[PDB]
Amino acid sequence: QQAADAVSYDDAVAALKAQQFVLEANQVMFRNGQTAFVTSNTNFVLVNQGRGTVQVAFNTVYPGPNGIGGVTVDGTVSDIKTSTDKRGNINCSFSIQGIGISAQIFLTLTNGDNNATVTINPNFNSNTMTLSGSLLPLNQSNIFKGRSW
Amino acid sequence: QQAADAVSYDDAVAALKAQQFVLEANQVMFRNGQTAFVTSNTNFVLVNQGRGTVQVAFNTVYPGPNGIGGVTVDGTVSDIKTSTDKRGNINCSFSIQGIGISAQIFLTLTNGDNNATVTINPNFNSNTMTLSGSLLPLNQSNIFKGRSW
Amino acid sequence: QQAADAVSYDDAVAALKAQQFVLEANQVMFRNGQTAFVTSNTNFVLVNQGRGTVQVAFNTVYPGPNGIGGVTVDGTVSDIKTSTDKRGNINCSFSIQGIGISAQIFLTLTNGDNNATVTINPNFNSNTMTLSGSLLPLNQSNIFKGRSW
Ligand SMILES: [Mg+2]
Ligand SMILES: [Mg+2]
Ligand SMILES: [Mg+2]
Repeated sequence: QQAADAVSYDDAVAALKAQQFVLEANQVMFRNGQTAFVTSNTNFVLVNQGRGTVQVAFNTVYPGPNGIGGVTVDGTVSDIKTSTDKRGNINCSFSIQGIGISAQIFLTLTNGDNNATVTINPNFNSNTMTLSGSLLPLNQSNIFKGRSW
Repeated sequence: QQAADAVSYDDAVAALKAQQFVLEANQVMFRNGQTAFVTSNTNFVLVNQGRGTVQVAFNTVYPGPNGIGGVTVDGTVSDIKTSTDKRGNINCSFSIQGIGISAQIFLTLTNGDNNATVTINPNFNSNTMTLSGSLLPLNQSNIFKGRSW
Repeated sequence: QQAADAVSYDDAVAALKAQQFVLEANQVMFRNGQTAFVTSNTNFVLVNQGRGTVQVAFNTVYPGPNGIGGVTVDGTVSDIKTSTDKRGNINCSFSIQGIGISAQIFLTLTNGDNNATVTINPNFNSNTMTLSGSLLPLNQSNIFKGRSW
């Protein structure tokens, strides 16, 4: 269990370094500390060298306008910034630019496992969405492998 | 320890399904990620079939107006919405309607234990309170058992 | 590992009770549930009897104005409020008063370890910063020991 997570962490770090990764989200996180589960099939961030896709779509039991949200941006990846601390925690940012729409992305990975948290900020208003899930190399991602891109 | 939590989870799930449960809170959670402890005797959500009671009352060392809060609503339970993911995480919402006052409730339970987080939204303003604690069947709740309702 | 944290907790509690402690922060916490790592050398709260110093300075990969912040206040400690629950969790507040500037501090310590979370609220605007890290007695703090105060 501990060795299984440690290898996943190494794989996640190598995937970030290759710029070939998918964050497959399984929950949305709310400002008050609450969470709700979401489907990974339409909640992910995929980066494959200079191209990327973010898709978010949740319709949850969290009542009211904050419990439903989403965006899709498919295009080019730019402005990659990365920092790693002495413990192996990674903080990374980048933007995905589509046609008439973009999203700014901030991703954090804690040492020891491949759970990562991502904040997605679309360009059209000041609101953002924060999700968490598994950071995977492309070849271990069912999202990546389930279609021809 | 692991088997003790697993049974508590099963008990919590059966209690939600019976609509006979109490969430006994032991902390209040703040938007900035802070917490403060609270007394369970006046910080709970009780549902017993079509009737329910929410009582929240905290007066904490968290400085300023956000560190003190509360509401009491005693009445009928309505609009129950429930969803369960493939991992056994549960997201649930409902309202408690009193006389001239109501509260909308959102409750989440993670698989493997009976710790749950609840957000309480009274009808009179847009503010909300988020607490966490133990989700219990009525017959295991000292809140339920300590008085005749 | 469990006994190592338990002793650290006892040491942290004795340090708070002596009013001789340093919280050495290693991350900043964001309202959306994100975190970013920070350097401890300029991110700490030191209390030594009636005198204290808070220094915060982070310049992180979290994009935009919320990912950079800081304050330094060096002066006197006042208005100490402390509460401890039946489980050994501690919630504490106090202010550090400098010349023309002050900060209100809220610190929480969970039983069983010396990880603590602190919120710092400078007097000049309504914004605040929340960080987490290790709560240490003065004689175990490299911050304290690295200079003559
Ligand atoms: Mg936006
Ligand atoms: Mg309200
Ligand atoms: Mg302030």
